Amino acid sequence: EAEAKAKALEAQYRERERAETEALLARYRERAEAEAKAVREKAMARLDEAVALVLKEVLP
Amino acid sequence: MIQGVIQKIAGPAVIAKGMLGARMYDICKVGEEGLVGEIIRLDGDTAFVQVYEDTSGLKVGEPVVSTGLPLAVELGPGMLNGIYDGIQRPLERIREKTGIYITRGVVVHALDREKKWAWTPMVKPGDEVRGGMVLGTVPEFGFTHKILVPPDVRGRVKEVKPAGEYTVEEPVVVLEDGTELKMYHTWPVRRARPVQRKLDPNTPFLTGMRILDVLFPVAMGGTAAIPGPFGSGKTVTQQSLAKWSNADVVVYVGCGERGNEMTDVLVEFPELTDPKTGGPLMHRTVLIANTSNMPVAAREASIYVGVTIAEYFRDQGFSVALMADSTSRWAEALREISSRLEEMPAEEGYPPYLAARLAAFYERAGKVITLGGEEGAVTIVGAVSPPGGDMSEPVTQSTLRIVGAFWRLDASLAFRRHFPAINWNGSYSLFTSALDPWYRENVAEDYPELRDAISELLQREAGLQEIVQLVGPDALQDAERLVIEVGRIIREDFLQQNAYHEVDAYCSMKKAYGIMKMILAFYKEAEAAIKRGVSIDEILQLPVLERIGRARYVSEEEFPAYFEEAMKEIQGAFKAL
Amino acid sequence: LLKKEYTGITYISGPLLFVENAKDLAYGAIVDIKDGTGRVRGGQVIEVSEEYAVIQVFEETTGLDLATTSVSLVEDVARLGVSKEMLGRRFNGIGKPIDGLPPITPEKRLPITGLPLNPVARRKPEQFIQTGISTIDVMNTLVRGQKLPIFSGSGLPANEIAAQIARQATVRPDLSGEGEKEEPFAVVFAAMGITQRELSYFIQEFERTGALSRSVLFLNKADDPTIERILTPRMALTVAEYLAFEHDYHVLVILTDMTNYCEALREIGAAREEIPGRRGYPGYMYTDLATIYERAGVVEGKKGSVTQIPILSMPDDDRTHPIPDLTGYITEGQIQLSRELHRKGIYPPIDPLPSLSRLMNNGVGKGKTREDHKQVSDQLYSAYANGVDIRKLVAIIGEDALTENDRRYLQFADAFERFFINQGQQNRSIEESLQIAWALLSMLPQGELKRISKDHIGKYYG
Amino acid sequence: DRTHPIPDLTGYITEGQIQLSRELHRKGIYPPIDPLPSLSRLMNNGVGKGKTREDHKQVSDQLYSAYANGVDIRKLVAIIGEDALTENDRRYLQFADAFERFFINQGQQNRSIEESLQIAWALLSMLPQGELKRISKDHIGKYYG
Amino acid sequence: GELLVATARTQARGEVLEEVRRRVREALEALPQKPEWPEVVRKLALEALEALPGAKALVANPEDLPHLEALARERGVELQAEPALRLGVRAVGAEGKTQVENSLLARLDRAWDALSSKVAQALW
Ligand SMILES: Nc1ncnc2c1ncn2[C@@H]1O[C@H](COP(=O)(O)OP(=O)(O)O)[C@@H](O)[C@H]1O
Repeated sequence: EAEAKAKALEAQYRERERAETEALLARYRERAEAEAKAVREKAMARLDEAVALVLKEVLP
Repeated sequence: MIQGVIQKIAGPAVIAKGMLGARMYDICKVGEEGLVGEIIRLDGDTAFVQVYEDTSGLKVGEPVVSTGLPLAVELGPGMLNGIYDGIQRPLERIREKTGIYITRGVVVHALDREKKWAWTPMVKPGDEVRGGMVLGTVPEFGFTHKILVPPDVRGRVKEVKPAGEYTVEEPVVVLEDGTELKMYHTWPVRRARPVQRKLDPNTPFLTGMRILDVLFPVAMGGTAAIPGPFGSGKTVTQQSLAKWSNADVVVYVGCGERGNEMTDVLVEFPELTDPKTGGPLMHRTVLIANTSNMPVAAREASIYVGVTIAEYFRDQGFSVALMADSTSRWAEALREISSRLEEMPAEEGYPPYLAARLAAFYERAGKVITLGGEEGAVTIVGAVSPPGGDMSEPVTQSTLRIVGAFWRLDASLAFRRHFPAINWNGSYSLFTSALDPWYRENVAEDYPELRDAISELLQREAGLQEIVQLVGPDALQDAERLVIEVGRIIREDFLQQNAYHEVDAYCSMKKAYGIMKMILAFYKEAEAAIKRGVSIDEILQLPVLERIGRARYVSEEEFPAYFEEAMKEIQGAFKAL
Repeated sequence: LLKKEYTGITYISGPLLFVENAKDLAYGAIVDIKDGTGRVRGGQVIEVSEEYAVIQVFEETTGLDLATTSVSLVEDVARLGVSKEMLGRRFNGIGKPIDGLPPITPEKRLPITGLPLNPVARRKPEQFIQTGISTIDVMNTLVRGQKLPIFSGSGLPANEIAAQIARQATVRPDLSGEGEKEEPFAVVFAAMGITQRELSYFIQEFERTGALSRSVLFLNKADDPTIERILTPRMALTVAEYLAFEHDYHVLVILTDMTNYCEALREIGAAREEIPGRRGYPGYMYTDLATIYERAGVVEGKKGSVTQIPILSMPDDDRTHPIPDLTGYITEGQIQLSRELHRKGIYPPIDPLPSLSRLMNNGVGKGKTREDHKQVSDQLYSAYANGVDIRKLVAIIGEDALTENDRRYLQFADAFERFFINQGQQNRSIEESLQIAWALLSMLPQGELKRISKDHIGKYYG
Repeated sequence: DRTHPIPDLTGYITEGQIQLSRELHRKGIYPPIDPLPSLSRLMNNGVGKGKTREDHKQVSDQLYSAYANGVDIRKLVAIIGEDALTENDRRYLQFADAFERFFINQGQQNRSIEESLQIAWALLSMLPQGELKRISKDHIGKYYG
Repeated sequence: GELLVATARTQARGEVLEEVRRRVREALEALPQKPEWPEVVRKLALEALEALPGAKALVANPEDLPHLEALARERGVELQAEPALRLGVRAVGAEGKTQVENSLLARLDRAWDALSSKVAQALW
């Protein structure tokens, strides 16, 4: 019966670590797409001066 | 198209001038006959054509015509049940037209341009095709030989010829571009067939012996080497690997090897039976022979043609087994093309890029998922014939850094006729860890513990063999001595495969495991029975011991009925003492 | 930047190609070779005259001809564009990213061949490291900022010991007073001719133990062309010198299988007919192994470090082949895995008598590990060495003719080899390893232990 | 030594070896072929029913087994005393001596194939039948006189 | 998951710089319609024959074979047309075998490294 109780603890225990795994990983995924959208917000916010900088320094 | 004429003819190398612009490692027809040679060392406007065939009789002034391609094999349907020479031209058609001698510069197609194959497509017009996608299939012998788009080609299908029967040279799938796709395609041998990604091996390659699948296993995408001095087998084991495997096809490449080997394989294979499908065992093997007296420059390319054809059957999703025989004779060919080219050698004449070439050969193995998405693997077994025994070669060490399992044949243990001559001190295997899920699934639960016990008995017996030679072998106490007698029973029963017997030449995992269990039950109950106190002189003449020593001789189907009775006779035998 | 393109290639053979009427290439410059079908290869100028220039060629040489193949100059000194946002990436042997991610935006352009560090400006490597391997942490002590390689044989487990070290190597501030502040290790993992079977082992090992977020990987597989191994250790050490000495990391550099590198330059040095050392390796190879290995160590005034574990695969597993011979004349220590102990199932199969670490005496002792450390090491070597040379005497006279305080030697030896060396994948701290060493030394009679001072032999024996 | 390039490079191309021995020569035995290092890598074809007499392969096998066992025990009888050895070992020593005095040392005569085979059975009748493991019992019944 | 966030950051950053660079190639290949470009092509031809002493010939797109011709008679150099060479002009040196390319495409793809550091610094 101690073995049966160890197995039941193990089964609910598997479920515990797997639920924590899935919630935290999908959390980090949606924060990742938010960070991608943040730097794409920065992208067109200043892009013309960068094109102007390289388009001055590559020209003779 | 860059055409020139011969300037110098130094042995089997021809230096042609006038060839400004011909690329390196092209294939150029030399001579007025049209021999096949290959460019190395461009210099100024000058090639350096090594010719593959012999070169007696070429004058100066004969044309040398480049073809503008590197050495290409033709891959398509019609190769199985086929003996090909080094540059892939079918020797049976050479014997049809030429005679019974191999002459110089015969030109035949590797795949027969007249054969009718049934075509059954698997695409529609408008379907996209990419590299390595299947198009349709052809039933060859017992196979669904599935043709596949060349690995460079992409696009969309414009029109497909419907299901009939055709020829290899028939343009069967036209793209939306003007690209034809026939049933064959050519591939340069010094480039790898690409893969999508490479799985790690977790599945054994059942070699069908009893030492090389129990003690020193080798996985499916694995590389293994058999180094051995002469007269220690090394060819009977290559043939027992040719017959008794679980490979779906077998590419047996012999380069620089006895011709009687290849005619044994041609005569006795079409009357065997592969224990997987039925049908002749010759219907799955492609064998590329380049016998020792056939010209020495082609046994460089023979290895590459073998590994390319095995990769093609890999990309069709099989478990191919390539067996290179005498890679050291290949390395000798690299030496003779190097010293002809006047290089500065290193370590016994061999050019210093020896390990570069040999490493890139052995690297093409492995278990991958192909570009079509279906998985498949090619294993590689390489025979090494080092010169004087003397495993401290350059060829042996250069291959030893990169192969995964190592099988040392000793010729001292094959001069008292112990076959197979695989030493178990010196031979090792690195795939023994990753197969244990497969063993604990599919042969037993305690099979790793069991072969660990067998290897411990062999280590104890071999470390005790020194005092056995030193002082009297009757002058040792008897519980120690029982280790010696069970070591004798192991190495004269469990590692004693006959290979000429009709039922001992193949032993599956169940029968290997049964003989292991018999020996360990005998060992455990005799150790305990001598802890009780009995006579070791009486413990040996038990008639259950011949029942063990011939348990490797009963069939695979009449084994478990033999086995459970012998196990009960063990306990019934050690009650009565 | 304009691009000059030379042509007039005279000679292409093996690795080398030439270009005549080419004077404006610097020595040691990079070139890219541009064949007829539009494909860039890499190359590097190794000799310049007023007539010609000899280029060695990194990729393979198939498909080149002489009426095409323009040669274009790039990077008159060979550089690496180094950045700090580089610690999650893979690379191949030229630095080109092979994980699909975009190339990095170079904060600096470091020269790849390094500069010799100034022997005034070094610092004596002081601080202990522990590896959880007891043979290493007791008898051959590794300290931070140290070259020591792993000599191994054909088929021994050396990749597992190097991955085990890099998994669990930590620095102990409990025994030194530094304060915790614990910085773990960046790992620069360079690899030269690994097959797939070892690469899958290291990548599965790192992605399990959570190290691919701190490690930069320089993979040169064994089907990539066999000369960019000449660039790969310099790539890894330029990255390591950056990340250590300008961002205060504690970098650990794993240089896999230097035998492949040394054969990669035997190949080049015998395309040039350069007069060799012994067994074909060129006369200058000591300087190349020196210019790799001696880019390690700590700096006075900074917090960085570079610790090197190179790997060797000794050919006929001897210490007399030129590669282990020279590699031990440069570095400071080696640990030799022995083939004989491996067949006994012992893991990590180190044997202590042919292994050593020259910087033990800096970093062990009172105040920094424990006061009895060095003497325990001495006595273990003495006792185990005496046990081995009495095994060589067992090998003729039989076990019976040994007296006493000889059988305790003979039992010390194999109790040592199967309780101290043998361990699984467990991490034993320095207190565990020392108390196991005292447990093993307790078998000997107390009057025999003649290299241990009397206070330490009092307060630990038994 | 076999590791010289002419013995080993012949040994790779050929189909076995027949090795004369120095030690059998000094005992006046002629032709001094010892049978332990020698073998034919072929000869499964060229023996047996029709091509030879029926019992050929098994007799050749049993001679090699018994002579190997006898030469091992007279290696060991040089070490241990020449009386501390059991009952069958005396017949193996007498078989090895009778073998190398009658079977090998043929001198000048041109033995037929049946004279060689009946000398083979004449030497195998110096052994108990339970010591004859490889020969299947039909040939034991017909021959073994 | 921290690896996932980091890889998202680096790929979005790289797509930003590739967007910048594609816009730059667009503005470069939209130079030769706007009449400041034949004022420019002479400057890079000038520096090319500066760095290449003994420059035998010039080869260009016939956009500026009629243009540079009188702007290169005083150069003492021959002029020829082999088009597909936009946005620049290259200098064939002594009897072949050495040639100097100067062109806006090549100047971009060979200055892009230091310009990537400085552009990413000005952008972020
Ligand atoms: N054509 C060549 N290709 C490759 N290596 C060469 C070639 N010619 C010479 N070498 C090697 O380079 C060295 C050249 O030395 P040398 O020409 O005398 O002076 P320098 O050091 O100025 O080149 C020689 O030792 C030789 O080994």
